Amino acid sequence: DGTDKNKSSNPSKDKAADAKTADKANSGVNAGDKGGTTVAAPRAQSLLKGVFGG
Amino acid sequence: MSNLCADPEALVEARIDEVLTQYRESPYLLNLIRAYLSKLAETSMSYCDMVEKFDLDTAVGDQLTIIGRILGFPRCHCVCDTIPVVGYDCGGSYAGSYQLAGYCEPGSSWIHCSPYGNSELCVDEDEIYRSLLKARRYQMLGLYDIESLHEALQIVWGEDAMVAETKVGQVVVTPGRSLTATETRYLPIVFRALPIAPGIKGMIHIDQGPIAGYGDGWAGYCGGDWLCPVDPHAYTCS
Amino acid sequence: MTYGVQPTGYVKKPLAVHLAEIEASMVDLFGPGVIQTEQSPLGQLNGLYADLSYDLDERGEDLYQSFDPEQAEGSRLDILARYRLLSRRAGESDESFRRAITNVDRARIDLSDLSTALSAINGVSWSRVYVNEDATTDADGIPPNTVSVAVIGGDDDEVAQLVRRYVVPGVGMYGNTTIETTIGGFCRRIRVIRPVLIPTSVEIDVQSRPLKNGCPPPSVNAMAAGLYTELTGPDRPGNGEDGTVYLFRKIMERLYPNVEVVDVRLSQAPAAPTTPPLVMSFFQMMSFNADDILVEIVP
Amino acid sequence: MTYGVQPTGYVKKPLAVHLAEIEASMVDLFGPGVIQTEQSPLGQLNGLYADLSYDLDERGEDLYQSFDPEQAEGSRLDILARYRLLSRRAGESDESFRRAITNVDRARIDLSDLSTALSAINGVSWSRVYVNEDATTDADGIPPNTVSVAVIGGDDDEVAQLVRRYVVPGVGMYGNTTIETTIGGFCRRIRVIRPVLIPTSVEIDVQSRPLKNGCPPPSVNAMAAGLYTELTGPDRPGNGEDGTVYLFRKIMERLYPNVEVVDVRLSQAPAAPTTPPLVMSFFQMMSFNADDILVEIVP
Amino acid sequence: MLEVGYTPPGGGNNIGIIAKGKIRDYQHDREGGDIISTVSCGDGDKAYRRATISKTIPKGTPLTEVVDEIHKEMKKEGIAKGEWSFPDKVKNTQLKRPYSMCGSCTRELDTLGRSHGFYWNIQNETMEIIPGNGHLPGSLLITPDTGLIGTPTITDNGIKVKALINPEARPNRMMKVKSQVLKMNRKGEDYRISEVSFNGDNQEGDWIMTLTGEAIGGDKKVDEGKKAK
Amino acid sequence: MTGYLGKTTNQDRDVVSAVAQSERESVWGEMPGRVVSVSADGRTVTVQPLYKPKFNGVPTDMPVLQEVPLRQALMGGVGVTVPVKPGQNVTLRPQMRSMDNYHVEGDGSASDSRSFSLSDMEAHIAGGESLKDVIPNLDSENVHVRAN
Amino acid sequence: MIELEVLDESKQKFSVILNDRRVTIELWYNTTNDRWSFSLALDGDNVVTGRRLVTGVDLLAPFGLGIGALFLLSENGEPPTRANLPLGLVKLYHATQEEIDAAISA
Amino acid sequence: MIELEVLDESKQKFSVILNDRRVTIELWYNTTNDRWSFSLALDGDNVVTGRRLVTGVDLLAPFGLGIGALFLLSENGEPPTRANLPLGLVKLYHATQEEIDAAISA
Repeated sequence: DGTDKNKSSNPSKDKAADAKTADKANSGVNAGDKGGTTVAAPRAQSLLKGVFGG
Repeated sequence: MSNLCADPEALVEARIDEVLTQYRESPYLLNLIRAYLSKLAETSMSYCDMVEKFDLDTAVGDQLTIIGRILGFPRCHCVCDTIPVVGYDCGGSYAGSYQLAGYCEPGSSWIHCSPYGNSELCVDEDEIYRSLLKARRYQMLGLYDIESLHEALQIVWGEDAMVAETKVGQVVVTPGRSLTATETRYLPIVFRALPIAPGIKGMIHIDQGPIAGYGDGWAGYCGGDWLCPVDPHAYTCS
Repeated sequence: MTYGVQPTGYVKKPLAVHLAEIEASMVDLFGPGVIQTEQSPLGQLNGLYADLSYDLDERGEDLYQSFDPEQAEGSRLDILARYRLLSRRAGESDESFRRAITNVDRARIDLSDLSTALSAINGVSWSRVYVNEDATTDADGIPPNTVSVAVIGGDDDEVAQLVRRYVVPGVGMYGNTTIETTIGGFCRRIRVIRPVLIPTSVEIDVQSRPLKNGCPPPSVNAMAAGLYTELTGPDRPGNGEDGTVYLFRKIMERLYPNVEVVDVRLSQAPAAPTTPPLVMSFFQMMSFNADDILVEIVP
Repeated sequence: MTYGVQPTGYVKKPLAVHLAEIEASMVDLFGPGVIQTEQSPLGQLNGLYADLSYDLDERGEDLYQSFDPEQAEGSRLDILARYRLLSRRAGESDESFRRAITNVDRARIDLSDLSTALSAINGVSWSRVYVNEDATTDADGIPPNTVSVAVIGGDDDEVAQLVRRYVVPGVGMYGNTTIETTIGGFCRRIRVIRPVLIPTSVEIDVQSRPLKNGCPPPSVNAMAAGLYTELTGPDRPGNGEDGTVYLFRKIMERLYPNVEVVDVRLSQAPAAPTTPPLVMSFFQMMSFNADDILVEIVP
Repeated sequence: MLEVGYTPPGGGNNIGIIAKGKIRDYQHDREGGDIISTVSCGDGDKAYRRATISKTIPKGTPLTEVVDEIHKEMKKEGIAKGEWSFPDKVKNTQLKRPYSMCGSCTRELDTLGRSHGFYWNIQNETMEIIPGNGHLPGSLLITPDTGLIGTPTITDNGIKVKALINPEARPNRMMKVKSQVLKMNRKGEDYRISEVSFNGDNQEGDWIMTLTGEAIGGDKKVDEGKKAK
Repeated sequence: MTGYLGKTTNQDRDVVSAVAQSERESVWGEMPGRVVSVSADGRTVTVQPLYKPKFNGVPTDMPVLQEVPLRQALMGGVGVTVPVKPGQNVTLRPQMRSMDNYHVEGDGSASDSRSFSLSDMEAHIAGGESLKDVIPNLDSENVHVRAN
Repeated sequence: MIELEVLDESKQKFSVILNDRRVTIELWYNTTNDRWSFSLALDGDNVVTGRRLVTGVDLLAPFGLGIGALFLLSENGEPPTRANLPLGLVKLYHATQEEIDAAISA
Repeated sequence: MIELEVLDESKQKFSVILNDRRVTIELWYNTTNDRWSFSLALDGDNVVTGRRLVTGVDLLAPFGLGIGALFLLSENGEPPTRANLPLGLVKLYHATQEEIDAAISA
C-alpha cells in the first residue's frame, strides 16, 4: 500500500535512481483500446509472402 | 544462446554495490547480507544444468527418458522373449524355468518388476536407447528412403551397416559386424524404431557382415558373404 | 553436487539442508558463540531465508517438470506435442493427450502417427489401423503388403486426404469404401473400412462370489449399464471380432470381480440369443443397445 | 499458484511484489513495529533481496522459454532442432534457422511431387508416372506393389537419383531400361521406361458443317497441323495408348467444333493405313510426323 | 475514435480510446465569434437501429449458441465480441419448446436481460455480457497515490470515485480503492464498475472521470440491490 | 426503436419510447402450443406451448403451463366437442386480468391486482397448428365434420 | 494486416479488437536476457503468458486461439531489443487468417 | 477464506456478505476479564450474542447458521488481547463450508 511509515515506499519507475532500475521497477503503462495502423495492400502482401510462404 | 547465468559471487557483489555509503564498510552487516543472498544465487545456479542435460547427443537417465516420451518411443516394449532374470542358478546349475543375470546385462529385471510381469523388455543402456531415439526421429518425419534409412542404420549399429535389397514389400538391412548379446537381445526393438514404411517387411542379414556382389560399395572375397534375409520377428512370436 | 538435475530426476535439497547451510555460514561469521535457536532474532531470519531457498528449489523442480509430458499440462503440453506436430482433440483430457504423445505401447510404435492423426479428425468417433506386411494374405483377408483403416465418422474427403499422405506409394489399401483423391492431378483411390454395425442381443448368466463375505455384487441394472458403457467406450470390440464367452467374461469379472460369469448367450437381433461364438467378418462390428443387454443371477 | 510456471506459461513476479512479500514476512517474524525503511539495515536487506529475486525470476523465465524451438535462440535452439533433424547452417541467423524449424512431420513423397520433379529436369521433354497398388498384376504388365516411370530425354543419372529419392525400399520398379547410379558407393539397379517411338501414319475423314453463326470450315492443312501440334504437345498420347477412333475423334472434334469426323485409319510407317485400333504395348509409344498426317473433307 | 490521455514532458504516452464514435449529430456555435463544433456520436448505434435477425431455433439447443446467433446479426452491423460470462443457472439450461424470433434485436435483448437477470452492453463497438451479481476479470487501483480526488465516496452498495481520466476504466471490471477515509468507513476495496463518466477539457477543465461501483461481497458476488418487480 | 441518433446523448424521446416498447413486449398474446396431458374432468390441459420468448440471447423455455382452462365451443354444455389427446395443437390466449379464483371459487376475482399475465391462458382448438404440417382432405364445398 | 504501436516503456499493456474479439496484450522487457515477452488475454481470460517476442514466426500458432497471426518483422532480421522494438526498427504486426490465405494462394 | 480487519477500538461493528447473507458482526472488549466478545446478526436478528473470541476453533459451530466458519488464528496460539487483536498478531478469518471440506479432503 505504501502508507505504512515503517516500510519502504513502493518501487516505481518515476522514483528509481537509474534507467536500469527504472526498467526493472516499471509498474506498467496501460494505453487504452488501440487501433493498429493498416498496411498498404502491396506491402502487406509482400510481407505476408516473406513470412508465411517459407 | 550463450552462458545463461554467471557465478553467484558476481551477482551478489553486483547487489552489494547498491548498499548505502553508511554501510559500505560494515563487515558484519555486509557479510550477513552476503550469506543470505549467496545462498539464493547458488540455489538458482543449479537450474543452468537444465539446459544441455536434454541434449540428445549426451542425455542420460531421466533426461533421456523425457526426450523419449516426447519423441513417442518409450524405454520398454512387449516382446516374445524370455528376459533374463537377476538371481542365482543354485550355484552350478538348477533346473527352474527362468534364465539368470550376472551384473552386466540389458535384461535387468526381477520377478516382481511390473514391466517384466507383462513381458515389457526395458532398455537400460543409454547408448542404445539414444540410438533408438535418433532412429525414431526418422519415423517421426517419415523419411523412408534409402538415403535416410542408411543414416538410421549408421547410428543404430555402425559405419559398416547397409541396406541391401528392395524386393516387392520386403527390405533387407545388415549391421555389417558381429553383434554382441546385448544388441542381439534388443534387436526386436530396433526394427520398431527404424524408418521403414508401414506395409513393408524388415529383414536382417544372417551373419551381420557386409554383403558381397559387384560394383563400387561392397565387400569382396575377404569380408563379404552371400545374402540371406531372415525374419527378425519384431512384432510376432511366429 | 548430488542435488538439482541428476540422472534419476530433479533431486531437491531438503529444507533442513538449506537451514543447516545458512547456520554454518552464520557460525563462521559470528563465531561459535552465536545463538540461532528457532525463536531468536537470527534464527528467525535463517528460517525465512531457508524457506525462500527451498522455494527456489521448488521453482527448479517446476521448470524441470515443465519439459516432461507426464507432468506438463495445458498450453505447454500442447507445445511439447508440437515437436511431432500432434494436435489435441476438442474436450480431450491431459491424460488422453499424454498417452498419445508417449505412445504407451500401442503394440506397434509404427503407424501410430497415422492412428493419432486419424483420431484428430473432426467427427471420427472410432478408428483403428491394421497392417498385412507379409508375402501372403492373412486369415483376416488382407492382401500382402497392405494397410487397412477402419473409421467411423468424419468426411471421406478429409479422411482420405489424411490417409494418402501416411500410406506410401506402392502399398495397397484394403477396405469396403472407396474414396477418390487428387493432389497435383495424380489420383489415388483410398479404400477404408466403414464397419457395418450388426445389432447384437446379449444375455448373461452370472454367479455371486463375495470376497470374504464382504461387499456383495451390485444390482442387475447397475451391471448391465456398466457393461454397456464398457462395450461403447473407446475400447469397444473392433471389426472382425467374434462375440465369445471369453470376450464377455473378461469384461464382467474385470468390472465386478465378485461375480462369476457362467453362461454367455448372443445373437444377431432381433433373433433369439443362443450359443456363441457370433462370427463377425472383417467388415462387421457388434453394436449394442442399452436395452438388449440382460444379466441374470443364477443360484 | 499465481506466479512461476503455470498452465498458461511463466507468470513472472513484479519487483514491487518481490519487495512487499519480504516486508510482510519480516512483519510476521518481528511484529508490525519492525523498522524496515530504506535507511535501516533491514531495509537494506529487503531492497537487495527484492532486486536479486527479481533477477532470478527473470532467469527462470528465460530458462522456461528456452525449451521451445519457437522461443530458443542459438546453441540451445540447435539443441531443440536436433530433435527434428536440423543443423544450423554456417552463418545462418537464428531467424532463418527458426523458420527452417517449421516442417512436415510426414514424408513428402507423393507421385505428384515425383512427376513434377521429373518435368523439371533439363532434356526431360516428356514424363509419366504409374503405380500398381493392388495385389494382382494389372493388364498393362506392372507387377503388384510397384511404381513405373516412363521418361523421354533427360540425363539418366540424375533421373535415377530422382526416382530413388522418391520410391521407398520395398516398392518395385517396372520398366525396360536399367540404370546404375551410385550414392554413398551404393549402386542400385534403377528400372525405368525409355519408350519405343514407332512412327504412325494417320488418315482422318471429316464432314464440314457450317456453324450457327456462319463460319467457314477450316482448311485441310490447318486441320492436319493443329492435330500435329496437339499430338506432339505435352498432352500427347502416352506409352501403351492404342491409337483409336475415340482418341482421334475426340482431339479433332474438340479442336474444330464445326467439323465432324467420319472415320479414322491408323498404321505404322511404311505399313499402309488400316482400322483405327493401333495396338500398343506398355513400352511402345505412338510417334508422328507433320507430313504423315492426311485429312480430307467428305461431301 | 475519441482518444484521451496524458502526454507528460518526460514519461511517455498514456493515450487510449475512451469512446469510439459513430457520429450522432453535429452543430457549430458562435460565442462572440467562435465556432464550437458540438459532436454527438453513436455506440453500437448501427446495431441499435439496423440489426434484425431471422430465427427458427429448435428444442434441445443449449442456451449460448444463440447468443452467438444474435451476435451474427449484430456483427453484420460491425459489432465485436467481448467477454461473455453467463450465470451458472444459464450455462446449463436446455429446452422443451421452440423460440420465436421476429422483429427488433435490441428490444428482445432487453427482454433477455429482464428474463434471466443478466447484463449485456456495448462498449466501443464491442459487446460484453455479465451476470447481475458478477463481474469480469481485470482490476484497477485508485488511491491518493494513484489518482484519487477527494472521497472514495460511499454509497448504499458500493462507491462513486472521481479520478483523473486515465484510459483503462471500463464498465464490468474491478476497482480496488484505497484512502484515509474508507478505513473508518469500513468499506471494502474491490468494487465492480457499473457506471463510467468522462468529463474533461484541454486547457482548464482537467481530465476527470467518475466511476460508480457496486461492492463485491465476501462471496465474490456483487451487492445487486433489491430489484423491484 | 433505440438510439435514433447515437451513443449517450440519447434523446429523452428515445428513453421514453424505449419504456413504451419494453412494456409493449411484456404483454402476452396468442401462441401455438402442444398438449401434454388432459385432465380427467376434461376442462384443464397441461400445455407445453411452442413459443419461447427471448432469453440470454438464446432459447430458454418457459415452463409447461398447468391447469390451463380448456375451452370447448359450448354454452351450457350444449355445443360441439373434439377429443383432446396428448400431442395435439391448441392456441393460447391470455386475459386482461387473471381469474385464479373465478375458477377456484366461481365467485369471480383473482388474487392481487394485475394486467395480462402469462398465468391466464385459455386453450382453444383453432389457431395452433403449423402450415408446414398439412391436414389432409380439406372438403372445400360441403360442410364436413370429422372423427379422424 | 495492421501494425501495433509499441511504447518506449519497459512494461506496457493495450487492447485491440482482433477478429472481433477483445484481445489484451501485455509486453514486458526481461533485462537479464534482454528480450521482450508478451502475455495475451482473450476478453479478460489470460490464455498466453510469458512468451518471448521473436522475429519471423507466428507467435500465436501453438494455441489455436482463432485470432489470426501475431508476428514481428525487421529489415535485416535483427532480434527485438529494449531500444530497437520501441524505435520501430522491429515492427509488431497482426495478420488475419483470410489475408494469410490470400497471400499463400498468391 | 477472507481475513476480517479489526480496528483499534474497544467496541466496533461491521457488515460482511457471507454465503450470500448480510451478516452484522459487533465486537466489544470486556476489560474486567481482558477479552473480546462478539454478537452476530443475520438479516437484522441478533442470533448470537456475548460470545468470547477464542483461538483455534469454529466460533459458529454450535448454531448451524449456514454461513460457514469464523475463527481466530495466531503464530503460536497466543490468546487475543486488547492490543493483540487490532495489531493483527491474532487474526480473524472466515471460511466457507466448501473450503473447509476441500481442505479436510486435502
